[PDB]
Amino acid sequence: ATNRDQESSGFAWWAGNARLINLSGKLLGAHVAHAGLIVFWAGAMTLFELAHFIPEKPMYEQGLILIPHIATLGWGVGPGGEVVDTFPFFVVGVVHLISSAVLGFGGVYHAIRGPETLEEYSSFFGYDWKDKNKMTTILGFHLIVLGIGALLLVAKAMFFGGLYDTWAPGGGDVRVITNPTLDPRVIFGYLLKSPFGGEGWIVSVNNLEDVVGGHIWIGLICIAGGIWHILTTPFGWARRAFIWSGEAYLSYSLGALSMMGFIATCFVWFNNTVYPSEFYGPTGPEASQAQAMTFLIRDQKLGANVGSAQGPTGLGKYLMRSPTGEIIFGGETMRFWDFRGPWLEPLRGPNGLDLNKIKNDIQPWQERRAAEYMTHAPLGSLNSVGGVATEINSVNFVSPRSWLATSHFVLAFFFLVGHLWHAGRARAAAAGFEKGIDRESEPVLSMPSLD
Amino acid sequence: GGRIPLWIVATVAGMGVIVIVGLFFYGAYAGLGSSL
Amino acid sequence: KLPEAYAIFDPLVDVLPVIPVLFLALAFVWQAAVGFR
Amino acid sequence: AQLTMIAMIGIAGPMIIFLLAVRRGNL
Amino acid sequence: TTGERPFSDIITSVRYWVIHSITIPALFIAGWLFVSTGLAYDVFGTPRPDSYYAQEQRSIPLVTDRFEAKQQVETFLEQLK
Amino acid sequence: ANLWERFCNWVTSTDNRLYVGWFGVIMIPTLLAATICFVIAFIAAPPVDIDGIREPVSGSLLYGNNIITGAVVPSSNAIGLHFYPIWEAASLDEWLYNGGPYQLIIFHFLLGASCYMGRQWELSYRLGMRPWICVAYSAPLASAFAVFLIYPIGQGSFSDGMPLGISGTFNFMIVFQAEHNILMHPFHQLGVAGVFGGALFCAMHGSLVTSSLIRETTETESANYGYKFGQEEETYNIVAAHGYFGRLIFQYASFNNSRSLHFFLAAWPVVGVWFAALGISTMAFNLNGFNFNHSVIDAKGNVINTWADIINRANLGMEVMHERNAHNFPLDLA
Amino acid sequence: MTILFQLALAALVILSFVMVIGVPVAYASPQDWDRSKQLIFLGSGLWIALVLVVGVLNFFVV
Amino acid sequence: METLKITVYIVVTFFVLLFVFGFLSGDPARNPKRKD
Amino acid sequence: RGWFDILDDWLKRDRFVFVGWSGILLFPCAYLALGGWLTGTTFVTSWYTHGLASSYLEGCNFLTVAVSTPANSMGHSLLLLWGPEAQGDFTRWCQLGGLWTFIALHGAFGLIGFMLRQFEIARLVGVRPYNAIAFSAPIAVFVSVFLIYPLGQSSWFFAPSFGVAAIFRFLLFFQGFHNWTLNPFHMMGVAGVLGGALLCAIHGATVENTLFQDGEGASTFRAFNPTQAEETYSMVTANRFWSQIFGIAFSNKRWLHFFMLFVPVTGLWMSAIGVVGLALNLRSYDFISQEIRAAEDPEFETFYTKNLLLNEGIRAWMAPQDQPHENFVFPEEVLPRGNAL
Ligand code: CLA
Ligand code: CLA
Ligand code: CLA
Ligand code: CLA
Ligand code: CLA
Ligand code: CLA
Ligand SMILES: CC1=C(/C=C/C(C)=C/C=C/C(C)=C/C=C/C=C(C)/C=C/C=C(C)/C=C/C2=C(C)CCCC2(C)C)C(C)(C)CCC1
Ligand SMILES: CC1=C(/C=C/C(C)=C/C=C/C(C)=C/C=C/C=C(C)/C=C/C=C(C)/C=C/C2=C(C)CCCC2(C)C)C(C)(C)CCC1
Ligand SMILES: CC1=C(/C=C/C(C)=C/C=C/C(C)=C/C=C/C=C(C)/C=C/C=C(C)/C=C/C2=C(C)CCCC2(C)C)C(C)(C)CCC1
Ligand SMILES: CCCCCCCCCCCCO[C@@H]1O[C@H](CO)[C@@H](O[C@H]2O[C@H](CO)[C@@H](O)[C@H](O)[C@H]2O)[C@H](O)[C@H]1O
Ligand code: OEX
Ligand SMILES: [Cl-]
Ligand SMILES: [Cl-]
Ligand SMILES: [Fe+2]
Ligand SMILES: [Mg+2]
Repeated sequence: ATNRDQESSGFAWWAGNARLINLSGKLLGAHVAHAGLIVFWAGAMTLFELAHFIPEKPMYEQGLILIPHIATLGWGVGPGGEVVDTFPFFVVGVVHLISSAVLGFGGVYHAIRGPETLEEYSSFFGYDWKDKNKMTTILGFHLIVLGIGALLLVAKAMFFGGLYDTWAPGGGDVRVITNPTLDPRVIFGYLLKSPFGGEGWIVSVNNLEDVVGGHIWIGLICIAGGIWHILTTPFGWARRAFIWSGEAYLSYSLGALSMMGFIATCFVWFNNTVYPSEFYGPTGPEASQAQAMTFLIRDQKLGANVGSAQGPTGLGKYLMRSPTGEIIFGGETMRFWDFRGPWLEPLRGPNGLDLNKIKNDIQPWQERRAAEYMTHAPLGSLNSVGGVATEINSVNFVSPRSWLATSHFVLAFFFLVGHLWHAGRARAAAAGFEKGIDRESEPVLSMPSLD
Repeated sequence: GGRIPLWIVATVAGMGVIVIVGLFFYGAYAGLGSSL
Repeated sequence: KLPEAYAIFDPLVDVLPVIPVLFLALAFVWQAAVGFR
Repeated sequence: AQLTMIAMIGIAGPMIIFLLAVRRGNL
Repeated sequence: TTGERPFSDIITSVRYWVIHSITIPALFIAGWLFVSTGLAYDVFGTPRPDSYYAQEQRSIPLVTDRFEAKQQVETFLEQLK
Repeated sequence: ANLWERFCNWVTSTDNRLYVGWFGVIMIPTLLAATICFVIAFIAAPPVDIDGIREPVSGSLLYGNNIITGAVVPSSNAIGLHFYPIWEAASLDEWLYNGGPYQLIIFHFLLGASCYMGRQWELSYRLGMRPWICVAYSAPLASAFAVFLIYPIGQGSFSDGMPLGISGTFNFMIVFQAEHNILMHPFHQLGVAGVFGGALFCAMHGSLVTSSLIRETTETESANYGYKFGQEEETYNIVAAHGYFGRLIFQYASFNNSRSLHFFLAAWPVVGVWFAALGISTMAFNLNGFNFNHSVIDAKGNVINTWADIINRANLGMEVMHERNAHNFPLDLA
Repeated sequence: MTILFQLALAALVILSFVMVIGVPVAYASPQDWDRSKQLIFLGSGLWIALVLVVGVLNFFVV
Repeated sequence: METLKITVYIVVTFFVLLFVFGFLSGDPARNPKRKD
Repeated sequence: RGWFDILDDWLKRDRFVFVGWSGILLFPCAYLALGGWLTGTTFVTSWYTHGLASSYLEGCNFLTVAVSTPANSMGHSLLLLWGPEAQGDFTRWCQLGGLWTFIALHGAFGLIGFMLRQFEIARLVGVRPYNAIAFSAPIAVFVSVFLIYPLGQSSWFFAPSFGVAAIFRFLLFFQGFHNWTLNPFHMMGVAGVLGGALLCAIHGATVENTLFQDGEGASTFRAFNPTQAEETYSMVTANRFWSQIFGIAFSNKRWLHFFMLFVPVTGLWMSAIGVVGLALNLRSYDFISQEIRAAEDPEFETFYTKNLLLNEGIRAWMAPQDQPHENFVFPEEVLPRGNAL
C-alpha cells in the first residue's frame, strides 16, 4: 500500500485523508464518492419526505425541508402553495438517488481501482497544487459549471414553468418571470445595502424579478470569470498575497463556505420570498406581527377603537409609531416593524399601517392567515414540542426555518473553525514550522528581549 | 487467544450499543413517558 | 405518499436517508480492520 | 419491515470489510 | 503490566465467547423478566400506571408523619383498592 | 526602504513590547473605543429605555448602581436590529436614552476581539510557532458573538443581547431559561461538562505536575525557584506522575504522552465551550431545550409530575414576571 | 404491465445490493480481477437497463 | 452629526486600508524560516 | 511480618486496580453510592416523598430520573433501613426516600475513601500529595451542598436530589429563593471554574503550539518519548508569545502548574462557604440602599430590581408543587404576573 500507514505518509489514521494531498487519482475518487453522498441524501430524503407527506397538511407542519425547495421552484404546487401534484417531488428524489449510484461508482473506482495519481496518465487531469496556472484553469472550469447552474434557475423561471411567487397579486401562485431586473443599480444595490435592521443586505430581496435578474448577472459573471481564469495566470500581487498549496486552497473555500452558511441562516430566518411562508412556515418576525394582527382583529370585532387604545406603558396597545414615524403594530412586535408579507401589505398605506384600511378592509383570508401564522411561530423544543419552552406536550412542531437556520449556523461556525485551522496550518506548512520549533535554530532565541 | 478479530468484536459490540440506545429513543415515543 | 405502485418499498424508503451516516461509521470498521495503521 | 431492511443495509458495510479481509484484499 | 491477562486477548478468544454468548443474554433476559413479570414494582414499591391515584383521587399520597410513615404508605396503598 | 516599507516593518515587528500586526491595526482602535465608551457609560450614562416601553433602566454608578447592579444597558426594543450610531441620533441625549452606547461598545468589541483572534495567529506565524492558539480562543470568542450578536439577530432586537453588567448578565440568564429551557438543552449540558471538566482537568494537571516536581530546593525556599526560565530539562517527573495517576484509576486511563495530555487539556474545554456557544446561537432561532412537560401520564390520563414539570413551574414564574409591562398579547413570540 | 413492474423494481433493488457489496470487493481483490471485470461490466449495463425499464414501466402502473 | 459621520467614515476607511494593503505587502514572507 | 504486615502486603500489590487500605473504605462505599443511584433511577419512585415520577420504570428518561430526597416530614433522619421509619422493610425504605440518604452517606464515606487512596498511592509511589489536597475542593462542595445545606434547612428534602433535572431544579430554587447569583462567594466560584477552564484550554493550546520538532511526522504525538529528560515544548517561545499578545506570561513552569491547582480549587472552596451561609438562609439577597430607593422612587429601576421580580415569580409559581408538604394553595389571583402573560 502506497501512503496508507503513518510511517510512510507522516499522518496518523485520524488525519488520514491528509495522506491524499498529493495523490490526485485517489483524491479525485474521494471527492466523487462524497459528491455521491450529497446526491444520495438529496434523493433519499426527498423520497422519505414524500412517503411521509400529507397533502392536506401544510409542508411546515410535516418536518419537510426538501419538498419546500422543490415547491418554491414551481413544481407540484398551485395557488396559495397547495400541492396539485406529488409526481415532481418523486422525480426529483428518484433522479438524484439513481445518479448517486453513478457518482458512487466513479468515486469508488477512482479511490480504490484507478491510478493513485493522475499526472502520469494525463496532463489535463493531472495537477500540481503549486502550478498556479493549472489551479486557475480548474477554477475556471468550475466557475463555468456554476454559472450555467445559475442560468438553469433563470431558465426554470422564464422558459420552463416559472417559480412560486408568494407576492403574486391575488394570492401566491407559480408565475412565469418575463421581465427580470437587469438594471445593475438594483442588482448590485443589494450588495451595498446595510446588513442591519430595515435594510438587511441581500436577505431583503423581496421580488422574483430581482431574484431572476440577479441569477442572470451571477451566471454571466461566473462564466466571464471562468473564461478569465482559464486564459490567465495569477498576477504578481496575488502571487505575493496567497499561500499556494492544497491545504491553503481548502482553507479559502472553508472561509467562503462558512460565510455562505451564515448568510443562508439569515436568508431562511428573515426572507419570505425565496423561502415562502406557505412552504416553510412564517418567519419569526411574521408570526409576531400576525399575533398583533390577530388580537387587533378580535378586539376591534368586539368594538374597540384600536387606533386610540393605550397600552399599560402609554404606547398604543395595538398601533404605535416606529422611530421614523411609520404606523406599526404595538407591543413587543415593535422590533419587527420591518416585516413585509403578502397578508399584511394590503393594510399598509404611505405612512405605514392605515387605520381606515384596518377598520374596513381586513378580509377573512388575512384573519385566517394571521391566526395560522401566530400559532405556527418558529418556536419549539428539541423533541419538537411546539411553542414556548413552558408549553405542555401536545403539538408536534418545530418550524423548518428553525431547523434550517440552526443547522446552518452550526455548520457555518465549525466551517469557520476549519478555515482558521487549515489557514493557520497552511501558513505554517509553507513557512516550514508546522511540525514544531527547530531546537537548533529556535526563532525567539535570536530575538532581543522585550525587557 | 486471538481467534475472533478484535475489529469484528468492536463492530458487533458497537452495533449492539446502537441498537439498545436506539430502542431507548424509540421508547421515548411509545408507551410510558411519551405523553400520549 | 409515494405513487401507489411503489408502496411495497415504504419500509425501505424509511431507512434510506440514514445510509450516509453508515459510511462515516464504515470508515472506522475499515480502519479497525487494518489496525488504525 | 424497516428493521430487516436496516439489518441488511447495516450488514452490507461490514460484510465488504470482512470479505475483503478473508480474500486478502487491498484493505 | 501487572500480571493479569490482557483484555484484547480475552475478548478475542473463543472460550470467552462460548461462556459469554450464554451469560450475557441470560442476564439481559433476567432483567427483562424482572420488569415483564412485574416483580420490580413489588420489590421497590413503584406504582404501576394504574396505581398512582384512586379512581376519583386528585391528591398525591404525601408522607406527613416521620414515625408513622410506613403506616401512611400502607394506608395509601389500601386506599387504591 | 520607503516609508510604507518602514511602516510595515514596524507594524509586524517582533521586537515591539506588545505585538501590533495587521489585525492589531484594527484591534487597537476598536478595543480602545469600546473600552473608553464602556468605562464612561458604566460610570455616568443616564437610564436607558431598553424594552422600548418608555421605562428606562438605570445602569450607571452615578445613577444609583453599584459594581454588581451596574450595566451598560442594551439598546431600545424600538430600535430592534437597526444600526444606531451617534450620527443617527438627533442629539447625544436621544442616543443615550435609546441605549446608543451598547451598540457602539459591542460592535467595536466584537470587531476587536475577532482581530484579537487573528493577532494570535499572526504572532505565532511571526514567532515560528504552530498556529492553533487562536482556535482555542475561538471558543470564548464564539460565545461572545452568541450572546451579543447571534442571539439579538434571531430574536430581532439588540434589546435582547446580554447587558454589559453583572446583574444584567444574571437577568439575561434567567430570562433565557424561561424562554428556551437552556438547562434542558444538551449543548448547554455539553458546555457545563466543558467548564466543569476544564476546571477538573486544570486542577488535575496542576496537582499532578506539582506532585511530581523534582527536588531542587531546600525547605526554607519556594519550590518554584527549582525551575529556571529557559532550562532544557523538564522540571517534573512525568513517569512518576503517570505512575501515580495510572494507579489512582488504572494504568490505561492515564496519559504517558505529554503531547497527548496537553492536547486533551486544550480539546476538552474548547469543544465544550464551542457547544455552549452553539447552544445559545441555535436557541437564538428558538430550537429550545428538551420539553418533557406532561410526558408521564398514568393509566387514566392523570399527569404524573416529574422533575421536568418542577423546572417548568420555575420557568413559568420567570416567564410571567419578566419585562412585566412589555407584553400586550398572550404569547411571547420573540 | 403490473407484475413486470414490481418484479423489475425488486430485481433492481436486489441487483443494486449485489453491486454495492460486489463492486468494492472486486475492485480491492486484485487477485482474480479479470473475471471480475466482465461481471462488473455486465451488472453495470444490467443496472442501467433496469432503471430505464422501471422508469418506462412507471407510466403504465400509475 | 454629519461631520461626526464623515470623520468616523474617514477614520474607519483609513484603518481598513492599512489592514488590506498591509496584508498585501508580502505577508507570507514575514516569518522566521522561509523568507521567500 | 505478622498478620497485619501480610495483609498490608496483599492490599498494596501492584495489580490492575490498586486496593490499599483505603480501598476497604472506598470500594464498597463508592459502589453502593453508584449502584444505589443506578438502582433508584431505574426502579424507584418519588411518589410518596415528592409526588413525582423519577425512574425509568415509570417512564422518565435519563434527564428526568432522580433518586429524590426524603419527605420533609422525615426531617434530618438518617433513614437507616433498620431505623424506626422503615423498620427493616426494604420496599417501604425505598418509598420513604431511604435510598437518598443511602447514596449521600455512602457517597460521603466513598469520597473520604478516594482522598485516602490519593494519599496512600502518593505515599507509596513517592510523590507529593497535591492531588489529595486539590480533591478537598470537590469534598468541600459535596459536604456543603448535600450535607450542610439541608442540615441547616428543615429536612433532607431541600438537598439536591441525585438526578439531572432534579439538579436543575436545585439551581432554579437557589435563584428564586436565595438569589444565589448575587452572592460573592458563588461569584468567586464561577471565576474559579471558568478561570480553571480558561487555564485548561490556554495551557493545553500553548504547549501544543510551542512544541519542538522532535520527529518527522506531521502528527506530532509520536515525537514525545515518556523517558526524555528534555522539555517537549519551548517555554521561552510560549513566554514571548503571551508577553506580546496579552502583556503578561508565565516564566516559571512550577508556578504555572501550581496556579492551575490553585484557581479551581480556591473557587470551589469559596462556593462551599456561600452555600454554608445559605444553609441558614444567610443570603446575599438584597442591596438595602437600592431597596430603600426603589420603594420611595417608582421610576428607579436596575437589573437588580428586575431580577427580584423574576425571583418572586419563581417562588410563587414553583412552591406549591416543589414543596407539597406545605400544602400551598395559591389562588390564581394571588399569583404575580406581568401584563398579558
Ligand atoms: C466521505 C468520506 C470519505 C471518503 C470518500 C474517503 C476516501 C478515502 N480515504 Mg478516508 N477517511 C474517512 C472518510 C473518507 N475517506 C474517515 C471518516 C476516516 C477516519 C476513520 C478516514 C481515514 C482514512 C485513512 C487512515 C486513510 C484513508 C484513505 C482514503 C482513500 C483510499 C481508501 C482505501 O484505501 O480503501 C481501502 C478499503 C477498502 C477497499 C474497503 C471498502 C471501501 C469501499 C470504498 C467501500 C465502498 C462501499 C460502497 C457502499 C460501495 C458502493 C458501490 C456502488 C456505487 C457500485 C480514499 C480516497 C487512505 C489513503 O489516504 O490512502 C493513501 C488512508 O490511508 N481514509
Ligand atoms: C441541513 C441539515 C438538516 C436539517 C435542517 C434537517 C432537519 C430535519 N430533519 Mg433531517 N436529515 C439530515 C439533515 C438535516 N435534517 C441528515 C444528514 C439525515 C441522515 C441521518 C437526515 C435524516 C432524517 C430522517 C430519517 C428524519 C429527518 C427529520 C428532520 C426534521 C426533524 C429533525 C429532528 O427531530 O432532529 C432530531 C435532533 C437531533 C438528531 C440532534 C441533532 C444535533 C446534531 C447532530 C449536532 C451536530 C453538531 C456537529 C456537526 C457534530 C459535532 C462535530 C464537532 C465536534 C465539530 C427536520 C426538518 C425527521 C422528519 O421529520 O422527516 C419528515 C425524520 O424522520 N431527517
Ligand atoms: C469530477 C468528476 C470526474 C473527473 C475529473 C474524472 C476524470 C477522469 N476519469 Mg472518471 N469517473 C467519474 C468522475 C470523474 N472522472 C464518474 C462520475 C464515473 C462513473 C461513470 C467515472 C468512471 C470512470 C472510469 C471507469 C474511468 C474514468 C477515467 C477518468 C480519466 C479519463 C476520462 C476522460 O478523459 O474521458 C473523456 C470525457 C468525455 C468523453 C466526456 C465525459 C462524459 C460525461 C458523461 C459528461 C458529464 C458532464 C456533466 C456536466 C455531468 C452531469 C452530472 C453533473 C450534474 C454532476 C479522468 C482522470 C478513466 C481512468 O481511470 O483513466 C486511468 C477510466 O477508465 N472515470
Ligand atoms: C469562486 C470564485 C473565484 C475565485 C476563487 C477566484 C480567485 C481569484 N481571482 Mg477571480 N474572478 C471571479 C471568481 C473567482 N476568482 C469571477 C466570477 C470574476 C469575474 C467577475 C473574477 C475576475 C477576476 C479578475 C479581474 C482578477 C481575478 C483574480 C483572482 C485571484 C486573486 C483574487 C484576490 O486576491 O481576491 C481577494 C480580493 C482582494 C485582495 C481585493 C479587496 C477585496 C475587499 C477587501 C473585500 C470586500 C468584500 C467584503 C467581504 C464585502 C462583500 C460585500 C460587498 C459587495 C459590500 C484569485 C486566484 C485576480 C488575478 O489574479 O487575475 C488573474 C484578478 O486580477 N478574478
Ligand atoms: C470541506 C471541508 C473539509 C475538508 C476537505 C477537510 C480535510 C481535512 N482536514 Mg479539516 N476540518 C474541517 C473541514 C474540512 N477538512 C472543519 C469544518 C473543521 C472544524 C471541525 C476541520 C478541523 C480539522 C482538524 C482539527 C484537522 C483537520 C484535518 C484534515 C485533513 C485530514 C482529515 C481526516 O482524515 O479526518 C478523518 C475523519 C475523522 C477522524 C472523523 C471526524 C469526526 C468528527 C469530528 C465528528 C463528526 C460527527 C458527525 C457530524 C455527527 C455524528 C455522527 C456519528 C454518531 C456517526 C484533511 C486534509 C487534520 C489535519 O489538519 O491534517 C493536515 C486535522 O488534524 N480538519
Ligand atoms: C467500608 C464499608 C462500609 C461503610 C463505611 C458503610 C457505612 C454505612 N452504611 Mg453501608 N453497606 C456496606 C458497606 C459500608 N457501609 C456493604 C458492603 C453493604 C452490603 C451488605 C452495606 C449495606 C447497607 C445498607 C442496607 C445500609 C447501610 C447503611 C450504612 C450507614 C449506617 C451504618 C451503621 O450505622 O452501622 C453501624 C455499625 C457499626 C458502626 C459497626 C461498629 C463496629 C464496632 C467498632 C465494633 C463493635 C460492634 C459490636 C461488637 C456489635 C455487637 C452487637 C451487640 C451489642 C448487640 C453507614 C454510612 C445504612 C444507610 O445507608 O442509611 C440510609 C443502611 O440502611 N449499608
Ligand atoms: C472511498 C472510501 C469511502 C467512501 C465510500 C463512498 C462515500 C462511496 C459512495 C457510495 C455511493 C454514493 C453509493 C450510492 C449507491 C446508490 C444506489 C445503490 C442507489 C440505488 C437506487 C435504487 C435502486 C432505487 C430504487 C427505488 C426506486 C427506483 C423507486 C423508489 C423506490 C426505490 C427507492 C427503492 C469510505 C468512507 C467508506 C472509506 C474508505 C474509502
Ligand atoms: C439506495 C439503495 C440501496 C443502497 C444501499 C447502500 C448504498 C448501502 C450502504 C451501506 C453501508 C455504507 C453500510 C455501512 C454500515 C456500517 C456499519 C454498520 C458500521 C458500524 C460501526 C461501528 C459500530 C463502529 C464501531 C467501532 C469500531 C469499529 C472501532 C472503534 C470503536 C467503535 C466501537 C466505535 C440498496 C442496495 C439497498 C437497494 C435499495 C436502494
Ligand atoms: C442500593 C442497594 C444495594 C446495592 C445495589 C447495587 C450495588 C446495585 C448495582 C447496580 C448497577 C451497577 C447497575 C448498573 C446499571 C447500568 C446501566 C443502567 C447502564 C446503562 C448504560 C448506557 C445506557 C450507556 C450509555 C452511554 C453512555 C453512558 C456514554 C457513551 C454513550 C452510551 C450511549 C453508550 C444493596 C442491595 C447492597 C443494599 C440495598 C440498597
Ligand atoms: C481595498 C483596496 C485595494 C484593493 C487592492 C486590489 C489590488 C491589489 C493589488 C494592489 C497592489 C498590491 O501589490 C503589493 O503592493 C505592495 C505595496 O508596496 C508591494 O510592496 C511590498 O514589497 C514587499 C513585499 O514582499 C514588502 O516587504 C514591502 O513592505 C511592500 O512595499 C507588494 O510586493 C505587492 O504585492
Ligand atoms: O425583550 Mn428582552 O425578553 Ca426576548 O421574549 Mn419577548 O422579548 Mn422580551 O419578551 Mn420574553
Ligand atoms: Cl426582566
Ligand atoms: Cl406584545
Ligand atoms: Fe503542563
Ligand atoms: Mg416509553
